Amino acid sequence: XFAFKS
Amino acid sequence: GDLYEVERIVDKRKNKKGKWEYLIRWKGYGSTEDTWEPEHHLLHCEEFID
Repeated sequence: XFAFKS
Repeated sequence: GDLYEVERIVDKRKNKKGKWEYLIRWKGYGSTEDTWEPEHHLLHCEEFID
């Protein structure tokens, strides 16, 4: 797997 | 602050400081939503209570 969407 | 599942890494690149950035294909969406994310945004998640 998952990732921050920044 | 939320975490979204990564389906595919479609592209990579190095910035001026030499750290990696990845063009993320987010699962459940199409190519229009791809975003470049810093390397440390990619997380592996396992169960917390086992």
